[PDB]
Amino acid sequence: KLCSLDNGDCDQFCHEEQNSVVCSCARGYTLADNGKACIPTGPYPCGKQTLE
Amino acid sequence: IVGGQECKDGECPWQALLINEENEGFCGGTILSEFYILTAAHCLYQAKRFKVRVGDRNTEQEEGGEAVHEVEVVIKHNRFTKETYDFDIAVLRLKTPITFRMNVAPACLPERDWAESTLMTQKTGIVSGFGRTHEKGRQSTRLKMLEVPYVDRNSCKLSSSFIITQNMFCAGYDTKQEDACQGDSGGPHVTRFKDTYFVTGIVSWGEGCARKGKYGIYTKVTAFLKWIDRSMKT
Ligand SMILES: CN(C)Cc1ccccc1-c1ccc(N2CCc3c(C(F)(F)F)nn(-c4cccc(C(N)=O)c4)c3C2=O)cc1
Repeated sequence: KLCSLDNGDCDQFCHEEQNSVVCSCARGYTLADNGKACIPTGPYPCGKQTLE
Repeated sequence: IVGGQECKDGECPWQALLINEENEGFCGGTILSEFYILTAAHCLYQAKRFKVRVGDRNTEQEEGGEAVHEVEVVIKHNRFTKETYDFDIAVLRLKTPITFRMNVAPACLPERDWAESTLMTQKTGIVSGFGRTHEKGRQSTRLKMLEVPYVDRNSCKLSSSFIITQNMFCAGYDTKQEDACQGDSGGPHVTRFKDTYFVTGIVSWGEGCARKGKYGIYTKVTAFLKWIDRSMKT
């Protein structure tokens, strides 16, 4: 199922390349080394409610 | 917003508000980045000269987080007509960049394919705004938000008195008295996925507000992602 299965374990975007799961992020996010998580590179990354 | 809940501190940081000459809000918009606002094209018919206020939550109090932004460039979709209300989208380039802070942050723009199979296949979405709380009431002084369920394309095309094109989607309740309303136009319809909110729609139109067997008609953002990319390279 790849992406059809729990978003392929990706935090955000997910696509099946070479019949495998490939994750990616929105701008302002960098993919983690596990290649699944997305790391915000700033204080106010997009799509995040501001709770301070 | 009719029904729904008031937006609490920092819950809807991507909400923008189009204000006319009397500093009155007439429409909404979504923050896409420090320089770009996404709104509806028909709103660019609702006011002569207007600005964009961000960080506002209570239009009555001088909270301190508000920031007014003048529009440098207005990019309305060329295929828009009030005749059909199709292609109800527009991007606004700001003269000065928005400084993100509490209650001020952009929403994520997703990828077309992923958003269509993963976000719009979800149960609900969230619409927010300072629009009317009642179909005959006045604009709200408090920003509101409402979780509205996605309506399957056929049940909605049948419920509508107007042609529901592929550029639009339905969201709301058949009976339940919760729905967006006038004043909310151009505002954000976002879909949350693992704590991150993505812009999925643009408040567009509806036959009244919260009526039985009627739903909200939103501009489908996935249908204009490339148009939006082109527009932000201004
Ligand atoms: C021939 N032309 C002019 C038309 C047309 C042509 C083609 C296809 C469709 C249409 C069309 C365009 C606009 C409307 N109207 C008028 C009434 C109205 C009201 C109120 F309060 F006045 F009742 N609120 N509100 C509104 C605003 C934003 C969101 C929603 C929602 N409920 O999610 C509702 C509308 C609204 O959109 C209905 C139909």
